[PDB]
Amino acid sequence: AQVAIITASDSGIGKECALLLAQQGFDIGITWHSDEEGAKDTAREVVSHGVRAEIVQLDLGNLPEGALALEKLIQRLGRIDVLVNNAGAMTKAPFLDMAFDEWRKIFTVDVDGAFLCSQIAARQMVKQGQGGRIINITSVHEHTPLPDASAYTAAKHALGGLTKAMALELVRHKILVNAVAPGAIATPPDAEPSIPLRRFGATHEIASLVVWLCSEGANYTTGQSLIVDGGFMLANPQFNPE
Amino acid sequence: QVAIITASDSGIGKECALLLAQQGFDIGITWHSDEEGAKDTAREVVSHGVRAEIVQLDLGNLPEGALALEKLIQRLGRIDVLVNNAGAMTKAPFLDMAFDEWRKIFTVDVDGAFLCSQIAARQMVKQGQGGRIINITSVHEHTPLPDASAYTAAKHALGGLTKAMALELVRHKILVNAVAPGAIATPMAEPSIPLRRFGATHEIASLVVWLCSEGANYTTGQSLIVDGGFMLANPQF
Amino acid sequence: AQVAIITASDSGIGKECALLLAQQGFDIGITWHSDEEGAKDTAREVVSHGVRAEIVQLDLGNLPEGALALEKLIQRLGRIDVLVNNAGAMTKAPFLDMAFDEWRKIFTVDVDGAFLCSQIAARQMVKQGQGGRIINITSVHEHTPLPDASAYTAAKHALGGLTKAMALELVRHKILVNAVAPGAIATKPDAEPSIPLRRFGATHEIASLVVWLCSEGANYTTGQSLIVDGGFMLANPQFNP
Amino acid sequence: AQVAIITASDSGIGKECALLLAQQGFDIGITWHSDEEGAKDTAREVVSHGVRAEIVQLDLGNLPEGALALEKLIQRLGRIDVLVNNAGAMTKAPFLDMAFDEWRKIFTVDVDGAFLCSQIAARQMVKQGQGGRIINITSVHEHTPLPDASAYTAAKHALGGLTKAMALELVRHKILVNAVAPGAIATAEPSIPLRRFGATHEIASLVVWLCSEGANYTTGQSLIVDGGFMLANPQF
Ligand SMILES: [Ca+2]
Ligand SMILES: [Ca+2]
Ligand SMILES: [Ca+2]
Ligand SMILES: [Ca+2]
Repeated sequence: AQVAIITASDSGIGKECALLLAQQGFDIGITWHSDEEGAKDTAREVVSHGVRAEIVQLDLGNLPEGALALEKLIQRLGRIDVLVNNAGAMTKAPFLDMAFDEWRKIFTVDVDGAFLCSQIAARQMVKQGQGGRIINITSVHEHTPLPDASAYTAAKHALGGLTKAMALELVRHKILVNAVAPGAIATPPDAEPSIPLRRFGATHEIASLVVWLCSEGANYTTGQSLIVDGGFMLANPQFNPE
Repeated sequence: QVAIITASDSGIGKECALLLAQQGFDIGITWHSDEEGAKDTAREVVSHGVRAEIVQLDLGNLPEGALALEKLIQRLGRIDVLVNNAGAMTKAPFLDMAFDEWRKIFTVDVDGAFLCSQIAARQMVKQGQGGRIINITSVHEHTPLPDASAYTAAKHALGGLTKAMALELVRHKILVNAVAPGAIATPMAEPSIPLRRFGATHEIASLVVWLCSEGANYTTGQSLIVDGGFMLANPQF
Repeated sequence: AQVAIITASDSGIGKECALLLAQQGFDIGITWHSDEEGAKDTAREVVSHGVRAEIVQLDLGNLPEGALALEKLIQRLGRIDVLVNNAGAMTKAPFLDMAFDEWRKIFTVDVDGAFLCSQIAARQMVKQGQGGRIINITSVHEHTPLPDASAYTAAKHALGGLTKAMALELVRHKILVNAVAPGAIATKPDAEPSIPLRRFGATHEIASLVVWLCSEGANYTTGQSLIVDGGFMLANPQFNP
Repeated sequence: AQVAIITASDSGIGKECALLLAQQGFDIGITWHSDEEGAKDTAREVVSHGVRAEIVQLDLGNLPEGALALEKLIQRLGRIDVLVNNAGAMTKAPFLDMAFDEWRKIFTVDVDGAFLCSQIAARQMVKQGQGGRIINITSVHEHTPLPDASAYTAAKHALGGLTKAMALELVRHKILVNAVAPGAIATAEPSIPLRRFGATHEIASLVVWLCSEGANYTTGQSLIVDGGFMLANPQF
């Protein structure tokens, strides 16, 4: 089979990517930071689709050595064709008060892990000589700021820039690199008038685009940030309800 | 369900019609050029067990020419998907371009999509079941050509209309996006492009199909660029 | 003296660009599509700064022939160094109901005028061989939509595209082409909580940037859309007034 | 006088910002991470304009403690009205071979410094209650990649995001936050549409404009000064 690895997987977007790719016949790897039972839970659901599931701890508290877990996971699965760098929870902190270690921790978890995992995956894809795909889950805040989450905004921008740089630098290896940039996604209702579509997105509505990016139809798409946001990016003071 | 491709061609238009026919959409086609290509596409659509209906929609006769889309919607019974396909690129140096040439490029490249989108959106509102409008633009929605100022300006216009329709039609659950191709190989190495080849028509049509899927229900107001890395390239590349 | 021409001038941004450029030593041309008396008042104020002012009518209801008034104005000023294509009033019309003639009229007034004026100015700049500047007044709606003004949004996008295309195509002539994209401008503090800076902009706050774009300091700037908007573009659904 | 401080100053854009703001009558603070002699040359030229010049080392190899040099510089000048976070040199490393230490060094020098300096300046501006300006010198690579400088590209994007976040978060204090994004600056070229490198004064001139009252409605933007670099696609 092709092999897809979802890094920093969670019960939301990351789990939904794992399951939809398992249903497409990919063997799946999962990395986890602290939530081993959630990773084991997803792995059991993946195995129910008749593909392989392998998990490993990738400790974002112990970079860069901690990232060598992905090498071991690739060795166990035999190859890698797809890396999906899933986004962790949003950490907020007021700009004026934010401790330097909190600024650094948000970059460590939200960019540095994706950097190290992307480099390991890309080195394996070059070794195989069969191309590959790297898909970074970012946010609308790759593009437009939060008013109370400056580190989170800056790190999403950083992962956007890394996405473009990897796309250009790795294109020669036929490694396609893109971001999927979610808006406000419900992780299980009243209308949400602040969003043009007037609801939160579903995890499936992000994972579906990841699946398309893993299809042969996506073979001309690289260097892009594909925004799935219910119109969040269209909102401005002439729309925003008072 | 019904998908209509306006200003269809033997490239992206045909491949959208065929992939949507295979998802079980009845197909409408309008043509401004290559009627025989539209008829060939309709014959191949019918081989997939769905309906194919075609009309001329003459972009040299706007606005009255656009009423052909009302006739096509009447014949197919409804519309769920509109794909506004893009015509050929016309180049013309800026300093000496005739005003009529400038206006003709806006007529063909945005006025047609405007009128088709209004007719489709009215029908989708009447149905009450939402809909999808997909505008085929260009990388030149975003970045210029050095010798095609009218084409560039009209692609940008269609990108702005995409955003405006997306926001204005959103409470009717009509999702509006652009697919922005780079250099595509059509019936009608490239070291300059990072992937070092032209795109295939199926690599545009594939994304149009995804935008017609339930998985795309949260996607609106966007311009999805399918360009082999064209947008990444600069004088440092 | 260098010459700056402000096309489709008004008592707002266009007037303030004329007055601030007169104060930087530019002879001024003004074209008017509306408000003839305002154009004459601007001219009288410009001449107080010790430079020339010339005005013509340029009727956007008579394109293309009406644009030839700009050739007469350039002749009368002897040269052109700067063209400022000023933006007219925004027209709102619902998308589903909009008449096709309404759609086309917005493109005529908001893109086609700037196209023909830019061609005439660029031809003269090329013949002079001394470079030039074309500055298009667009809008934040070059970039983000209105909810009820699809034609205005599309036409501002079009003028943004034309800005980039002219910048690339005219670069060998050292003709620098940019857009200044205003937000909500008064034509005050804490009166507008929907905007992050909590007020409308002043005409001076647009014209000041136009003045900078006409300075030698701006000689490396081309192809850009410089947004002056009190943070309008930042006001996503998570902005709290 | 109003006070402008140039952080991570150099003999190019940083010096020219200091000189052109001194001409407008700003007292000047200079921090240096490299080229101490250049910071002293800048100060010498600044005082010719009849304003104060104060210099400190701000060591980006010693963060976060090193950033407290900016608190000392503000104390010496009495206030701050303008912070210009100047950009250091571009560092390249191939993506597949890049060490984690190289990635981290580039984020330390190209983002973390600007973050800590911006926080210190913004706190002072809030304490004063008189508004202020923060101007980040980024790059065209805030927007478009290098093909062989992925860390530099990511870090410039990061600083672009921080610029937007600070613009929105600090707006109630009337602290205006923008980036100036240079192309290729000299400190004929047929790869660049205008066929030359930019001059340091063609960047500093825009920074001076952003420090004027006419710029009082500009916040959250990245103003690209690049000779058309961004327009040059595979069709140029
Ligand atoms: Ca379970
Ligand atoms: Ca016929
Ligand atoms: Ca000149
Ligand atoms: Ca102040």
